[PDB]
Amino acid sequence: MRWKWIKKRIRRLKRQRKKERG
Amino acid sequence: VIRVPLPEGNQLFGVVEQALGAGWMDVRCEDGKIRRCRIPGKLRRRVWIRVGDLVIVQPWPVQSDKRGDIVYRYTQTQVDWLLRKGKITQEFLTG
Amino acid sequence: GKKAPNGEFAGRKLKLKRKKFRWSDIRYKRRVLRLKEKSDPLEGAPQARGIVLEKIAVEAKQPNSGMRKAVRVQLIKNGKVVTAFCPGDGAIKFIDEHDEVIIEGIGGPKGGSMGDIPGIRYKVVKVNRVSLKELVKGRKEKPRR
RNA sequence: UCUGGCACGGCUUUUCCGGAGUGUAAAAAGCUCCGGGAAUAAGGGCUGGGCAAGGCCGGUGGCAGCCGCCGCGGUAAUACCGGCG
RNA sequence: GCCCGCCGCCUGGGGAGUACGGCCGCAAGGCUGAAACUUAAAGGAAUUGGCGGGGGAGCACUACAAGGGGUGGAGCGUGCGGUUU
RNA sequence: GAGCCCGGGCUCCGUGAGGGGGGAGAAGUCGUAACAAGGUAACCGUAGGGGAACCUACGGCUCGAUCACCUCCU
RNA sequence: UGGAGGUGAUUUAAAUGC
Repeated sequence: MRWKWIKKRIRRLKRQRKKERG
Repeated sequence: VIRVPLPEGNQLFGVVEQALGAGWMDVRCEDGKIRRCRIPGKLRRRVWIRVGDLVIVQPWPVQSDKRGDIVYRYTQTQVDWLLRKGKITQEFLTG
Repeated sequence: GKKAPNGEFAGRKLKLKRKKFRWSDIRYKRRVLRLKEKSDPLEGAPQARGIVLEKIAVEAKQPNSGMRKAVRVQLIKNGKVVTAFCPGDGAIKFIDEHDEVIIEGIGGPKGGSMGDIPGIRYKVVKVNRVSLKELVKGRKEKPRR
């Protein structure tokens, strides 16, 4: 679980933060 | 003697196109429309329907052209009987 | 020391504590801001008239299936799209499209649609300023336009 | 049908009609006095558990509906609709 | 435990430790931190039972070893699956 | 000394292609992740990698594993 | 009589069910 979520949250964050940074 | 249910009122013959999940099926009907159909529970427990089965459909009283409930499923020999009485056409079943 | 300062002059700490910790009641926070009043259209009100855009029927929930009678109505000043649950058996009949339909809530404003219905926040009382429970009984009055 | 109900016999008579002043400082309010005078406006909700405070018949059949929650309707439903209680 | 003093934090679940804003950080990130919506649960301890590709003890002869015989090879008898009618 | 106007800046209301997530529907598909040591114990912070559940490294923790082996304690 | 460590560990036993 919290492994999952942390990396899902991180990937969401990055990918989206990539989309914001871009 | 063989006896086969037939569509009563505004009920329609249909062929099951796609399984959506959760007792909802897309059904191609005999008037030419695809209805999103519900399987009443009283039915789901009694039978195992599948893609490319022929059914009776009861359209809903609102959005008659888009939704219905499947109300009876036909076995393979009933489907043959409905082909031989001219109730359904072989061209309708295949699609 | 079970929490709190106790001491003559301290009280202010008390006084701010409570308030700080009050805002963990969703309900309290919400009213004191007025989120109850802003979001779930009405502008807060008891009821709202609106023009019946169309009639739609939706599915029931998890152990259940049955066609509930729901309208789509547009509140007039609110100017917001509301889908809605209609009391009574026959009813959907007595409601013509483009009659006025007064609308209320149903069963705690919290958001809670009743157990069966997914969405429906609201209730309908009226068709052309005469209600639905009056139109379930044949004698009392019967509809127009 | 003894919670109560009905016949029948007797009593009284809220509203309602008419009169006196009133009040008006003009009415109305018609009250209040007196004469006439009828047993003559009652309903709404609920009755599964919660809450019980309250249960049968007939229809219907996980439908149509009920629903504040917990649930109830999948062919003997006390929970839905109607009736009866 | 029972008292006395202060401090941090909590106020059902999920949404979400996310969005936005600000602050910090080279970067990776951190600190702070909602709402719309949705649900009659989320949860904790212990009890029982069933279960585990867990451990000990003990039996069995529908068990296995040990052992004697045999089925499965053929012909026939029989009952069946199927096919035929 | 008002309203009025003009040019620019900032903010807020009605409304928009497109885009994000939630609680769901539970008849399609992939896998077996966890819950029994779940059949490689599990979780945990951090880092990389994988379609997915997830795997691996390093450090921690037992809310940790079943005998066995060794060590202590009323 | 009941509790805590340190390390052998065992692959001969296979995904799913409204």
